[PDB]
Amino acid sequence: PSQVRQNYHQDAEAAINRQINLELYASYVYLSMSCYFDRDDVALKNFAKYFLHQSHEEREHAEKLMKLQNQRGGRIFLQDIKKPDRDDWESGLNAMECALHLEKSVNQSLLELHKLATDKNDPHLCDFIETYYLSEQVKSIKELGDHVTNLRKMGAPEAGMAEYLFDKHTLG
Amino acid sequence: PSQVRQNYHQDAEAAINRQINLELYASYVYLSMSCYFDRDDVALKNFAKYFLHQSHEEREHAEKLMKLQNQRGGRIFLQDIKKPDRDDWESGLNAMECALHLEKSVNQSLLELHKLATDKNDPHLCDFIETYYLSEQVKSIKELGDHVTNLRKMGAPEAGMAEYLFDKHTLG
Amino acid sequence: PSQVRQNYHQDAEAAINRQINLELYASYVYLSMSCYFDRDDVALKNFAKYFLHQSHEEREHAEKLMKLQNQRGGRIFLQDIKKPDRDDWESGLNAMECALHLEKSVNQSLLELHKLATDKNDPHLCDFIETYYLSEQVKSIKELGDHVTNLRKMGAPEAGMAEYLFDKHTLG
Amino acid sequence: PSQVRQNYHQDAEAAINRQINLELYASYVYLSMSCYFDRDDVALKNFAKYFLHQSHEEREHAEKLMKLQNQRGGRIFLQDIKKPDRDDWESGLNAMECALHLEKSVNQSLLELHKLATDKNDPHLCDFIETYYLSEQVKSIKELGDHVTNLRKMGAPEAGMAEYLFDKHTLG
Repeated sequence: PSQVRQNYHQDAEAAINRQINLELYASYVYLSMSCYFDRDDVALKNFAKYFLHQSHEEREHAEKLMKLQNQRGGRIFLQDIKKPDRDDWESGLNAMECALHLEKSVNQSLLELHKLATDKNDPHLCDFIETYYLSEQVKSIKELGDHVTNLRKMGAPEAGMAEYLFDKHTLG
Repeated sequence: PSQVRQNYHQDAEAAINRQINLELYASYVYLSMSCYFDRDDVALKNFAKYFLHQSHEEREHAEKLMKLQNQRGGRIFLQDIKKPDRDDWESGLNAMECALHLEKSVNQSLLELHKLATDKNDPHLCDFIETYYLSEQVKSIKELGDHVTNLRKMGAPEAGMAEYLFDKHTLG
Repeated sequence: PSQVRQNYHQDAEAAINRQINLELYASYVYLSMSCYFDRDDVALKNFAKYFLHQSHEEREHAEKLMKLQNQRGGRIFLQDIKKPDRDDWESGLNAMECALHLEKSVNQSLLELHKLATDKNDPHLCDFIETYYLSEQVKSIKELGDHVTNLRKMGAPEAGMAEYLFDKHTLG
Repeated sequence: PSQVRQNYHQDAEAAINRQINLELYASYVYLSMSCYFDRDDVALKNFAKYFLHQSHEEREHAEKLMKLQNQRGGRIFLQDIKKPDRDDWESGLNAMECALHLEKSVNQSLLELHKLATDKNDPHLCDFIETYYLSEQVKSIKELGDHVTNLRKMGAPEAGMAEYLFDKHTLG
């Protein structure tokens, strides 16, 4: 085993690798959303900027997870990054709802990772997950819920003014 | 009696304590409004900021009243701060109308306090009420009336764009 | 349920509301202490400043708790803020001892909240309580214990010089 | 009559002259207190500084009253400035108590002046008295009451340390 490895279960290492892949997949999904909103028939600059920034933060989360895995003496094993479920997101509101669903799924995987670290008596992994991944995820979920609520209130996507004004005011 | 007490009726002291409680209750009501507008299914950041600022100003008014009561030689007696009448305010326009009603009620209590100080021949208390409480209250009433008029003109709350644009432009 | 609510028990939401009310009550108690120490027959400026600052920090704690409740998808329900047990605190030392007792009670409620979040498997709520409410409370308890020890050592309240010199040196 | 005189009763002018004399007498009393505390067998530098500053503020109040009398078209008639009741004030606490009594007497004369201006329907004189003479007087009364309370609590004048430490800390 690794010379630095201490109180690190193999199940926790496998779960960390799975979470790395999930964060990379979320980054890919946000990249797809930004590419959709950069289209000429969509033309929402701040929506694309928002989703590109989200993609970069998901990549940063995956990088920090790989740094944690190396720093605990684990071994990083990378899998295929699956393509996003769709290439056309049909709306700003629909993309925000899909991003909310993805964020909740990532949060659920983080919760199961914290539970697995708890039952394995891994206080460092639990503290890492709580400090760097749980609060940020809950903040992102709240922000996406606020965006979805505002976009539904304005009347998106049937009201054409709604997505434009949300792009100008909230995301700009 | 207090060594500093001079030309301070007991009725005026009791009315000052009642006004302290009323200002604290108004602060609690504004806190409730801000909490409502911070919800995920409401999501009006500047509405919540406005009502939180109003809560802090109401608390400051209560603190100034308690400072006046101590500075005149009276004794502060604190009562229970009653909970606000409702927890769900249903709209930005409805919350503005309720805040206008609360501001008018506080203004009316201040007017009766000034009348009681006048009939007791208390020029210092009258000057204190006029300088620090009456003009600010009338300004707040005018501002809330302007907000209510604008929100009704825009078509709140049936028009979803109206509350969002008022949040962005007037309160932002 | 809320669109952002995930891994948030109803028992935890009710306990958060109860803790909100307890923090508001503690703020009211500290306000009462500051009002007592601003009296003409007491005249301890730095004691009043200390207790007013404590009241403001308790209000800030309650505001952070309501922000957490909204940010987790819970619903804030406000109760009556009960009046403090007494209006005359009789001494600086007695007020410090009562503040220590109140701080220990708030700490105990926070401990039960953390236990309830632990048995409900709520790592985000546990991390929130540990990061923002436990360490600060233990620091406040230690500071109040130090103040009480110093005031008893100097001979408060029978020694009139003791409370004055503590007001000038420690709290000033 | 004066070319600028308008809505200025002769009773109000006489009361203003009497108040001018009373403020000058208060300035003389504070000068006497400062001279007492500059003595070699008393030796309280900050007590003397406090009472000299009070004398200068009383002179400023008398000058403002004379400016008001000239500005309303009245005529200033100066009387003899009576000597203070005593030259030996025996203590810092006793001097603070005598200053409190003098401040309350000046406040009472100001209250009767405001009542006379009210019954004569003189809103400018009432506003002048309220703005420049009532609030400052109540603040001075509260400050002197706080000083007296602190000095009695410390054990002045039997405790020799008390007046020295009050001179160093509160007045310094």
